[PDB]
Amino acid sequence: FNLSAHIESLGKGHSVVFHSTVIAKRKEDSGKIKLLLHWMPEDILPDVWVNESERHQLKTKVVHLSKLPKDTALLLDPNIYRTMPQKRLKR
Amino acid sequence: RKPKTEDFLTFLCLR
Amino acid sequence: DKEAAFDDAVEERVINEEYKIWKKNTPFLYDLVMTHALEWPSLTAQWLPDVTRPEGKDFSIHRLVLGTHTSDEQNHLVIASVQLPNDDAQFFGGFGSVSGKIEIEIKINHEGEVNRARYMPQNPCIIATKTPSSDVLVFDYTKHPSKPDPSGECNPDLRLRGHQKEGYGLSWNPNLSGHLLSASDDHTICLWDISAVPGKVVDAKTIFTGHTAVVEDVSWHLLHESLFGSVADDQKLMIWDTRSNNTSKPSHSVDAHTAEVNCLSFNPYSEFILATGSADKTVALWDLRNLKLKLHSFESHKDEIFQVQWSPHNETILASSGTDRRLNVWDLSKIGEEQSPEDAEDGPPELLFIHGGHTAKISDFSWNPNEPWVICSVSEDNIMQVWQMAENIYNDE
Amino acid sequence: VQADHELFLQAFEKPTQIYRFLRTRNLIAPIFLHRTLTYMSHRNSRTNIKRKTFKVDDMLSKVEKMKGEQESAHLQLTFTGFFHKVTLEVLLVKVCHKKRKDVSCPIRQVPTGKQVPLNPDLNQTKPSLAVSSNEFEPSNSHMVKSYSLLFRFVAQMTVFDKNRRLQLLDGEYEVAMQEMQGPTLQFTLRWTGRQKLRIFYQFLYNNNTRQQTEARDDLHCPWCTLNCRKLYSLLKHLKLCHSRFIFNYVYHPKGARIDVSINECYDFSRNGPVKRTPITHILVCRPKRTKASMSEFLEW
Ligand SMILES: [Zn+2]
Repeated sequence: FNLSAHIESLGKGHSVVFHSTVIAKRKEDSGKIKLLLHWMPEDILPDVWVNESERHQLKTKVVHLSKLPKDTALLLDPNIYRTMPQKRLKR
Repeated sequence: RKPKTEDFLTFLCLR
Repeated sequence: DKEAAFDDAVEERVINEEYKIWKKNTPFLYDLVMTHALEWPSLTAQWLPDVTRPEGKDFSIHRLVLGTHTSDEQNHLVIASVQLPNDDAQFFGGFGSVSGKIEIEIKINHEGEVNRARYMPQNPCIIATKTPSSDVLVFDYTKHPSKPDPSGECNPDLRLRGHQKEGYGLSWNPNLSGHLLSASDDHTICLWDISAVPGKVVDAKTIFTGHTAVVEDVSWHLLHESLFGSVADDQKLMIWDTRSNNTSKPSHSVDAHTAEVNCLSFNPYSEFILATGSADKTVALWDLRNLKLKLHSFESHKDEIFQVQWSPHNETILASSGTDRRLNVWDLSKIGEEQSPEDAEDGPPELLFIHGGHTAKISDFSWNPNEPWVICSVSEDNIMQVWQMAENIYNDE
Repeated sequence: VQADHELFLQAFEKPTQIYRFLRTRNLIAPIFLHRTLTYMSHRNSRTNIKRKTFKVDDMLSKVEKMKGEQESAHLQLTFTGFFHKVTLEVLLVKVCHKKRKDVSCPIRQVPTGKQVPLNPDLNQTKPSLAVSSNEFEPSNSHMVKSYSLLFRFVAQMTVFDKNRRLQLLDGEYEVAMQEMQGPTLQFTLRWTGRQKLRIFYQFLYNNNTRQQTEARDDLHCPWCTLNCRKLYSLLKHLKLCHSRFIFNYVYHPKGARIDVSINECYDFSRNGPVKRTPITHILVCRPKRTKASMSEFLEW
């Protein structure tokens, strides 16, 4: 996974494209089946509980860079944001 | 027709 | 480790690249940008309330309370003068490398770095400073020479005891002359009544022991003389009442943020609203009528926030600064406004303006009280900036 | 020849890489808001109308009402069997909020503890009980970021997210396990209480055209995909945000010919304070339309 190459192909030059995987399934006390989707690239998007019918049209998810969770969006590269200097003498 | 500017520039990065 | 040192070198380059991009776009983001390189950095910045207009001249003199942060050299409490144009103003850079536009008027010998310097609103000649030592110093600049004695001898007008450590928090009561509060890394808030108390040492009238961690900031309520708020690494916001006989417990205690709370600011237009800044990268909004609700959380800073100040001219305008090297101006009237996809891409509707002119942590900043939307902001790389965002950002037609 | 063409390619490759990298960085961590540029006014939908009538005081009533229209019990888990082709310990993973000192979010592990059947034959069944106390709290919300369940081949599943919402509802579960089709754990969980312009970019080297191109998305910046909406805005954007290049615009009623060439004039310690020679520069100074100055408090 090269961020630059990915954004340029799948991402149309501005987005990240995520792929889901079913990592769990549940059958409620009521007649309904829910699935736990895990996103790839990992550790950026949270796991989402989804209806058994909703699996399709959720196999992929295209997120615009400005829409990525900002806290976790920095994991994408060492130089998106950095604390300069990291080591502080004074407050 | 000419190559697209965006594709030229993409070529330039992926090298 | 070794990988981090490489990424820091890359970053230095990227920071300068972005800096060049900001410089080119300045005529299209601002109505005014003055950039000054101070001899030593200033950990503090505050506009004095006065403005002088020379009779046969197209500018006015404004002044600042700065300080120094040295590396094995003499520290001074500094009063700088800034010349801003009038209304019949001057015609990348436009007038790059100018002279006689920002000058040091007074420099007074100080014992170590000025962590914070603030003027007494009732008599703005009196400045209180926060030293890297235990004492809080009081200076009447008129009672001192402008040109400092090269011996370096620091003779403050008052010596305020006592904390056991240094601090940053410092606040004069705008409704009780000579009532100063200060916060310290010793978990306490001290209170002095310099107004009548006479050697040249003054002990604390009251010490508030509510916090259980380094107290970061303290501020009096701007309309009610017996109220103040304090913020600490406690993760807590505490509202205090001087009238209360119990200095170990506050009037209100709030679990304000998910990390250290570094600053607080009371709205001058409202008796109920205040805002806090935190290491959690957010600015929280509070209404004293119900502290069990965080009215709003402003999210945009990529790192710690160390300063938060309301506009003296606009009740809905708040500015925040920090270690992400940015100063964000927020508008509460835009909270919740619907946005086009293009608009929504730049950020939330409450975010009015990002000031990316600094290439280092922002130590402090101050809204000019005489010139609307003019801010002075100081970074740890010695750069001070006097700037004003383009009118069409806040005005219409 | 090919040596000169490679030098051309090399000249344009260095700034293109920088600009394409900054496209990613600034989309997450901006230098400035594009909507605030004067030549980008169209970008912002909204106006400054509310402000004159906005009263900060009235926010409490509005917020208190939103809260009024918004949303305890033990958690019991019964294990039916581990499927493959076993000792199962469950933990409560408390991921706590990061404090200034901390390098990253501190993880606190609380052991819960049992023997679960391997490939249990259904229609041959004859149980493993592991309950969880109310260790969750809306009180420690300032300390704990999120709560999660660790099953150990290992598998993890969050009980409460960041915005603190219960996502593990009552039911019959099946989770996929991992090393260090597919190993599985089966349990029962219960909470027991508009017109196309033709824009050509000609790339010049040795001040003669070496690459002729045409923008696909006409008024989008080829380097950073910014949708400038007007040719006026696109030319300012290019010239100011991509100053490593010199852009030479040539007007056409059907579009434009922009000539891209290399700008051959493009150009503290971070450890402790550093002495400097004072110097002042005035980058911008423009007369304001409406005079705002507090002239009443002005001395002579
Ligand atoms: Zn661009």
